[PDB]
Amino acid sequence: MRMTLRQLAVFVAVAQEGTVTKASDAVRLTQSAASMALADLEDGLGAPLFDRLGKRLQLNDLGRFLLPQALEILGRCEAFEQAAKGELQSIDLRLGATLTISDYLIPDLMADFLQIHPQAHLQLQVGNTRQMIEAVNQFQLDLALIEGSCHLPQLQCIHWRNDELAVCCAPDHPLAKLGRPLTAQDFLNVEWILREEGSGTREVFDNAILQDVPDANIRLTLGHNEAILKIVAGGLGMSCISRLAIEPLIEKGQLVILETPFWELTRPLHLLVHRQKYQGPGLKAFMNFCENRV
Amino acid sequence: MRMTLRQLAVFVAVAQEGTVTKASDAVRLTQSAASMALADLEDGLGAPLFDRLGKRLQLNDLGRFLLPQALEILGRCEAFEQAAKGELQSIDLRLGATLTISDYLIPDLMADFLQIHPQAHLQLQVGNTRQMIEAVNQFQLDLALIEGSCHLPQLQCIHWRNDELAVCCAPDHPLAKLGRPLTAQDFLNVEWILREEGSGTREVFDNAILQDVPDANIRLTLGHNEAILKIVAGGLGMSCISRLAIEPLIEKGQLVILETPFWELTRPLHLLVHRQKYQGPGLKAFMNFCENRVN
Amino acid sequence: MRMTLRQLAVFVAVAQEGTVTKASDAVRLTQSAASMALADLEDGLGAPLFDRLGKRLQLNDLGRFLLPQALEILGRCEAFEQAAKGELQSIDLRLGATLTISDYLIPDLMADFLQIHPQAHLQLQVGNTRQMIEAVNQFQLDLALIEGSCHLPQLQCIHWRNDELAVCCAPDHPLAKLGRPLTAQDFLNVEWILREEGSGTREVFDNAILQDVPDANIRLTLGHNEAILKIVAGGLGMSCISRLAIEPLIEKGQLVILETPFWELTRPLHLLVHRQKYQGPGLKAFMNFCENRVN
Amino acid sequence: MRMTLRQLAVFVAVAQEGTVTKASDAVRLTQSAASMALADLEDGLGAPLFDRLGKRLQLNDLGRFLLPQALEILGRCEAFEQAAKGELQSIDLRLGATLTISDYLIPDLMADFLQIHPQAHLQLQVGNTRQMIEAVNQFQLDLALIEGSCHLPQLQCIHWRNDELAVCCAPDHPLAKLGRPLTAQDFLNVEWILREEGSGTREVFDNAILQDVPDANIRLTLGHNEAILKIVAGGLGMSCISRLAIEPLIEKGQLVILETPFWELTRPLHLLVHRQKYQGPGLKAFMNFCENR
Ligand SMILES: [Mg+2]
Ligand SMILES: [Mg+2]
Ligand SMILES: [Mg+2]
Ligand SMILES: [Mg+2]
Ligand code: NA
Ligand code: NA
Ligand code: NA
Repeated sequence: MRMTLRQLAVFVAVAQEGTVTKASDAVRLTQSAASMALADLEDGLGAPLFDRLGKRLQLNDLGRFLLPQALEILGRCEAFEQAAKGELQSIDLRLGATLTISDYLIPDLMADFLQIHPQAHLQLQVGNTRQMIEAVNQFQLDLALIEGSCHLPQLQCIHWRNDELAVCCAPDHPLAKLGRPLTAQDFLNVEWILREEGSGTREVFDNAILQDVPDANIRLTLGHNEAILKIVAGGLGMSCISRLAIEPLIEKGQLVILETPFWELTRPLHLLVHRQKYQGPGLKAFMNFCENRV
Repeated sequence: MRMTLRQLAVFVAVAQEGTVTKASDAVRLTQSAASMALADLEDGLGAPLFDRLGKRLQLNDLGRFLLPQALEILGRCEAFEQAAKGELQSIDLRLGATLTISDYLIPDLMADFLQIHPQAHLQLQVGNTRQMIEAVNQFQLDLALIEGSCHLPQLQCIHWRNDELAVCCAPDHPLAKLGRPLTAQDFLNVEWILREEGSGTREVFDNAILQDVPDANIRLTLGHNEAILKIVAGGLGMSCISRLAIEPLIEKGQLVILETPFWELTRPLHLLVHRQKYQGPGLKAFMNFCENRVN
Repeated sequence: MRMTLRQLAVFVAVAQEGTVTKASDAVRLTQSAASMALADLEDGLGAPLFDRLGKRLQLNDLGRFLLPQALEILGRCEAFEQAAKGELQSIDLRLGATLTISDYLIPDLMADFLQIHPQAHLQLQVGNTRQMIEAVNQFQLDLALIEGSCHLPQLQCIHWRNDELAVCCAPDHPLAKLGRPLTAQDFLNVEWILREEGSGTREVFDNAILQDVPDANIRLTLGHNEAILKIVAGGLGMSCISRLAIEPLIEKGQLVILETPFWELTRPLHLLVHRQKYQGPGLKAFMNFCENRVN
Repeated sequence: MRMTLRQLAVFVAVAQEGTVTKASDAVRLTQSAASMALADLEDGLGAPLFDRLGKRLQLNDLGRFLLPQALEILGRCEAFEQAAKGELQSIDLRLGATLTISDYLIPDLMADFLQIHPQAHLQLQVGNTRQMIEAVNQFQLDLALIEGSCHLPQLQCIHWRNDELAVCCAPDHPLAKLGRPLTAQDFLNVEWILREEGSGTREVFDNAILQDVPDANIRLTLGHNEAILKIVAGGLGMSCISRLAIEPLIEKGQLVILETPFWELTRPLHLLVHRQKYQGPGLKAFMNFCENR
């Protein structure tokens, strides 16, 4: 046996960060100490682990195959030291979250997780669903909390909770004061202010509300929940937004919700992990925590 | 067939004037060129558009049937030229904004802009300064409101306003309880909860504070302002973040600002456009609107 | 009026081809005549119509606003030329089509249309639904026949016809021998041979089947309908694919369809056009042929 | 981690041997080197892993609890090393192909490959030669089968096989019903239905046929081999297309290939890879499989 746990950690860090420089800071080694370690691993194994893309290092065919094995070896070693000293030692997680989850759930969730584990190391990256999927796919994230569809076969979609979107408008919109239940045909000429194409929130509108209003008027598309709601509340215009974002403004008399039972505005929120990623003590403790928010 | 606008103009002028000579004067042409134009049109259509009775030209049934088509074509060519010369475009902007700007300035700014121009088409993308520079450099955005450096010669970085950052901590942080004024040395072993490498907020910290705390304990790196403040108020460490984000928490007694006059925590905010990209009237209206915003 | 139909046609072709050289071939002008046509148009209008990305030309704010007007001016000229002669001068269509449509419907469609209008100029682009939507979005296509979902606001989708997909397998598959009708549970542990993630066929499996076998083994993902069907028939494994592609093999005895009434596998096919594109005589003639070809 | 695989190996050996001496030989290590390692391990855990009897070393309770964990870690490290040294990874390939290749060669090529390697993971992207070039240049693909021309030096181009394309027409076309050897001039006035520019099949009309036909009415341009042939059979014109595509129509009487010996019309099909991309056992398997057909 030539390889060392330090070398495996460098191999993992380079796969997570993309360069020896970024990887060296993540394992707390000088840059040439890290490059010596990676070179020793590759020379000992008799093959390179990364294709050299001029600048970035990207896992090659062998590196991809070996990466999950390295993560399991490192995770068991962490479990080893834990199982001796008798409790959760080091937590080091790279997390991702989509826009609505990060605005209205992540701050409380991470703060509460750090009250219980004051020593936990957590990185947070925010993006849309497909940016999260690709990050988990590249082993760049340990876990992502997503609000969009979940359909990649090598990734695992663990249902976390359901999120209710709603059609909202200004309190003085004519449809809010209508003396009869609403119909889909009442929204034919509404001006919609929606989330960007490709986001999970926009998915719901396109797959639930666009069917009935195929010529829906959509001039404003914003990748920001608050900007949408301030414009909707600033006069006419409607949006289909998570109740997580609307309800804080319903308290301030800025918005109302229209009853639209003819449209299914559910969506599932998911925890996204790689099916091959060994779940060491760190990750697993965080997943259960997220689940135990029953 | 290969007809021309000139031929349509002569066709219409003859329809309105009755003679080639007066038609040629209307459309600013020689009698020979106008006569030639009408003949080319009729030969292209393969049938006459006028009955010929001496020098006078009278529309025949075909002429009367095609005249409104010609008038519409000529009318829309004039609208085309006027719309271009007068730059009569509607507002149709693809905008970009960095995190702190998007969170605390974009909502009211865009809401107030849409009050004046409620029919404007706008798209907004949110990301990091580096992500915005690339978008603007690829001609994917008309304008970006960034909170970071911009050292690019092909891009034009216009100064918008200033953003004041501050060091904040939970009200009972040991450093918050000191009597004397603070010094940079007091911060050597602070646990820093910071924005990611590549953000402009992290640029302020790296530029000002790191010179005095070389091995600063970067306890956490989070790409979310509120997550940072929640964790700092919860009792873990400090952050260097915009006073726009801190203030509502100061008002609620969840964060305090530590005086650090030995550190310059002022940052410029910039309007970022591509020097080679045409600027329409909508972009110029939004840029002037941003410039005219209070501070 | 200094601008000409020739210049408008160049302006359109550049928007559709992306370079002057490719535009000059589309409008059958030399490179020089084409570049001079665009430059003079821009000079007269007092502003450029395209942003320059090197040799790439992409419409700028003013160009995007004026392009629909140019298309309408040229279409009305096509209509003028035909209304006087009685017959369709130019049919000149840039068409798009998704794979299943391109594999089993377009071939006999264009061949039959070209027998009715033997003078038409047709160009056929092929791709998945995301590309046809983008291609049409840029005005690079007059019309696309798509098999996926239609969600961009600036485009319009006319319901063309329906297409029924079906789970299929080799005749000797264990699930094809059972006597008791099948359940969603029988399909646990099946090896799936599916189309690529960004296709309308994979869209049906992802939203109509995947929610019942979430751990569904998806070992092979192929952007080719025939490759899938040959692999499925050559051993075990199944796919969910259009009956247009399966049924030649079902009647050959190389595949069978498993009845799956617990899954909705019907999906619409659409005609896709830009809402801002003027529908001239040629285009409107083709759209009518496709409508009058269902039943 | 302050613990090392070396420490684990020594912790296992003493458990299997019982004395530091024999445990040192079976790990191929000096006595001092091995005793130093066990000292560090018990240090960085907080407690000892053995009871001492002069120097008989039998597992105390802690050692018995952690030993099976040490054996599993060491076993996975050994498996990790044999997997790497022997390149025992599975097949996980991202493949590309041009249109004629995808339509007429890929279906039975991939199906037969999967009869040999049934658990292989394959992905297929279909697109013209220049998309595949860039895809392989961007590491978006492990291999591409291209019917076009190779240009780049940091790409490796490997001759796969030759492809003969021919000029095809409708059987009742006047030129076909003629009883005379055709000439390059008998084509001067005829309708040509070609594939898109910048494509493999296009190269052969623009490099071989466009040297002899002056008018050369490029009546159309379609990026679909079949649509071209359905049209050509409807009575409209001719095309210079791969014979792999034509012969299916010939068995049905819809197309006839014309005699045209004054035009070469041979074009090579190539395997395309990147010179700096590590080739695992899966890629070499598929590449050799292609070459042996
Ligand atoms: Mg935010
Ligand atoms: Mg100051
Ligand atoms: Mg001038
Ligand atoms: Mg049905
Ligand atoms: Na990497
Ligand atoms: Na700035
Ligand atoms: Na110009």
